[PDB]
Amino acid sequence: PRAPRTYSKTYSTPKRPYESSRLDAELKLAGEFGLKNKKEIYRISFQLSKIRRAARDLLTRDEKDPKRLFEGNALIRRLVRVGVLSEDKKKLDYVLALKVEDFLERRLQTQVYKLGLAKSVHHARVLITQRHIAVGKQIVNIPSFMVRLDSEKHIDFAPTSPFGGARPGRVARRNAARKAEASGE
Amino acid sequence: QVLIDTNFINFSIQKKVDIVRGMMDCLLAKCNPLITDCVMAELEKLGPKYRIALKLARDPRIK
Amino acid sequence: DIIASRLKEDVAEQQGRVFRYFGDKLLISEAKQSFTRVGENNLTCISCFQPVLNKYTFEESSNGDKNKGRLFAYTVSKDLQLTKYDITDFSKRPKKLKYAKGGAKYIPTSKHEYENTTEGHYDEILTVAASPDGKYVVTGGRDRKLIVWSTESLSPVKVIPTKDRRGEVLSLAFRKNSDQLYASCADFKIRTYSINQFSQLEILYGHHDIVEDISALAMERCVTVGARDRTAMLWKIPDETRLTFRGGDEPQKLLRRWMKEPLFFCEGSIDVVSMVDDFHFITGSDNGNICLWSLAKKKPIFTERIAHGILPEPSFNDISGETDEELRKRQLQGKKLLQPFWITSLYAIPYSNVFISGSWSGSLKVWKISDNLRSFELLGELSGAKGVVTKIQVVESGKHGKEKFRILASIAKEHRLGRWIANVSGARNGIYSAVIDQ
Amino acid sequence: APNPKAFPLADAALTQQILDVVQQAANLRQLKKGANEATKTLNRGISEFIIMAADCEPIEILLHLPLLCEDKNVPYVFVPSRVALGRACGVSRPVIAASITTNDASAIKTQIYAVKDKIETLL
Amino acid sequence: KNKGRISRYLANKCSMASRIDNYSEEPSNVFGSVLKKQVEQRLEFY
Ligand SMILES: [Zn+2]
Repeated sequence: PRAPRTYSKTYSTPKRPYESSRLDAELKLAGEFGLKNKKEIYRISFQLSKIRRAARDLLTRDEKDPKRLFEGNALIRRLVRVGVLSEDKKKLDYVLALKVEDFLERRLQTQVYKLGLAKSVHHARVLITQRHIAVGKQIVNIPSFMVRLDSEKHIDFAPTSPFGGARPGRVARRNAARKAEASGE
Repeated sequence: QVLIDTNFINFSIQKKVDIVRGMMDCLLAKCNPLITDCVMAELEKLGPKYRIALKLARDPRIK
Repeated sequence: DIIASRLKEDVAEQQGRVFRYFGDKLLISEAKQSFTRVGENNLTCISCFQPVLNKYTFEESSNGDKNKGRLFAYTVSKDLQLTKYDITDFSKRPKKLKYAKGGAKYIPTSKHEYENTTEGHYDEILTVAASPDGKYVVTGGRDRKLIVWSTESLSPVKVIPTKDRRGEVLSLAFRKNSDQLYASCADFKIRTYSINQFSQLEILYGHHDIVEDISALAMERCVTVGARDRTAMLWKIPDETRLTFRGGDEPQKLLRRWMKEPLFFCEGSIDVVSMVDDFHFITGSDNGNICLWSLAKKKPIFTERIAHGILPEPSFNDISGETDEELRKRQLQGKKLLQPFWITSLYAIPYSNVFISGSWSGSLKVWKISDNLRSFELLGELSGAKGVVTKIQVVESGKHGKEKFRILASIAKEHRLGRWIANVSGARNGIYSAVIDQ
Repeated sequence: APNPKAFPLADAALTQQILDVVQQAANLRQLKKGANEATKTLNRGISEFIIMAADCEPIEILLHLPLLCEDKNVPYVFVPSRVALGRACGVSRPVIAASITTNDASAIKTQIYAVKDKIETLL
Repeated sequence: KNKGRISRYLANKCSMASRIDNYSEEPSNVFGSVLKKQVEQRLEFY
């Protein structure tokens, strides 16, 4: 005796999911950025398509029309908040010209590897899901965080980790126990 | 950058799709249409029945 | 009327806007100046403790009665030397009372840096604070520990390792007559501390680049300047909020406003802040432009030019190395090289409308705020410093009518952060006593 | 009639922008400091672009570089304060010449390219 | 090792001297004197 609960499929699906071009595309992207799922790639590209299509129609609309102007500044402000569009090309032509590889760059773990706290994308992945890195206060563990500028200047370690902080973890403290054991037995 | 041919222009006018807006419709981004001089001459040597399609395909948006 | 006015001062001193505007009656002209040279170098800090008869209850601020309300001081240098000084003899100079040092004998044998818990100082003390009850003297440095000494026996008694690989202790400000403490570190962070229980209350993130300088009052609103990113922020603990304030000023529009009737240097950095009451604060940038700000708006209330002077320009031979004189000075190239001075030290007198800006620029320049609260002016100079003036405090004594004020400052030969000292003329390491009256 | 050989110096604006990018490079290890290392970096060919100061004592120590920079078509700019350059470098002493090295694996790669484009415009 | 330190140092100084007297038209032997007196000062160091 309530309302229907809210839900919606948050990704779309390509029209030719088996083709050499699209397949090698997904191969090269997923290998260069350490992914595992066609779901991840297709979902990012779907959200991009939504953004780009709405911006397309609102660029076809006429100039000096507050609908076009206000909606365009809304989407440009969203994108400059995210960081994927530059500050100086703030135009509808450049939200159109944006594409997938920029978002695959501005994904979080990508920034971890570029900044070089770990020397592999896969090291970055296992580090984030083993809970060692935080921007500011909360320690994130979803490697699809979509980090903006206001945090990308603040990606940091965990000061409760035994990496950048406190007492040894599980294996190092067991090895400490058993070197003490080898010391005292 | 796209290359337009005689069959493309023909079926474009037979289905009433304006060129650049139809291109933005297809590609979802910014794109420029180009035709070559050989293609222009091909339409020309097709000739007098398709002169309206010729006057269309010659438009100073098409570099 | 006199006793009612004095009691309303002593009660409403904790709250309200600016009340004390005592620049006029001061005899700045004969402000006596004295410098005491210390043998070892790299004096980061001196900081005083004033034992005040609290207007709530009249016991004393001292922990015992052996102090009798005598004015305390502590001087620390990057040779890791902490020496407690007495500053209560006003005709005379401060006194080197108690000495303690740190060497290379406290570096952790175990590099885990969690238990960095050797009692003494091994790595580069850079900041210190006397507790305004005199209860302890607290020390932070590049060691990334907060070592608290009992002051009289100069004993390291408790330690707070700041559990960081990079979080070197940079700037410190004691909240006025509380038991909270304000540390600010260049891992883009500000820490709120407590020594009454030896605890660490809160962590605060939010600048882009490393934060530089901090100020606060008896209220829980700390303003911090972070430098290259050109931002200050006010951080209010009790509601847990942070209000951001920026500049980004443009010398282009500056020179065009001058043409609509001079030397304009863009803000490369910020150095200092001082919250002179709990709605207005000064911020010192790097190109000399000193900016006073009121709380509600995002822009400053005022931005002033070259205040510590501009720097002079070098000579023909030591720029060019060519024999021909005219080619030498066309390599000096004219004015396309010039530089304005910097603002390293700036002391705001508590709950007042004055502030003292001094550096290696050879002259402390003192400023007063007009009581419409919309500008400050450059009043005066003091000249007894010969060295780069790092850290200033002030001790006032006497009766309420005619007070004797003391600018007491740590002075080194090298800058606060790096060396960078552009070969200063007239420099010595020591303690700077500047006694003004009324 | 001929220029001083530190040609060309930049706007205060381009100076501010360059100092921020070199500071972030100092953070991310891709800044190397010092004229000697700049020379070796140009010989290795792994140098992306060059900042120079125009105030050291004297300026021919820094003036040896334009030959190499024009030799491998490398952009090189001038800033008038070695002490501001050192403050940007985050080091204990003024620096007279700094190299931003090559990595395509960067976080500030786009900003490096942007300022490099600015240099090529002002050349 | 030690004479290696001395020679490394004077090699660096010589590099500065070579560049200045290369690009500069006519020399600065006052700075030459600075460099040589610094050489003798690092010599009285070691
Ligand atoms: Zn052809």
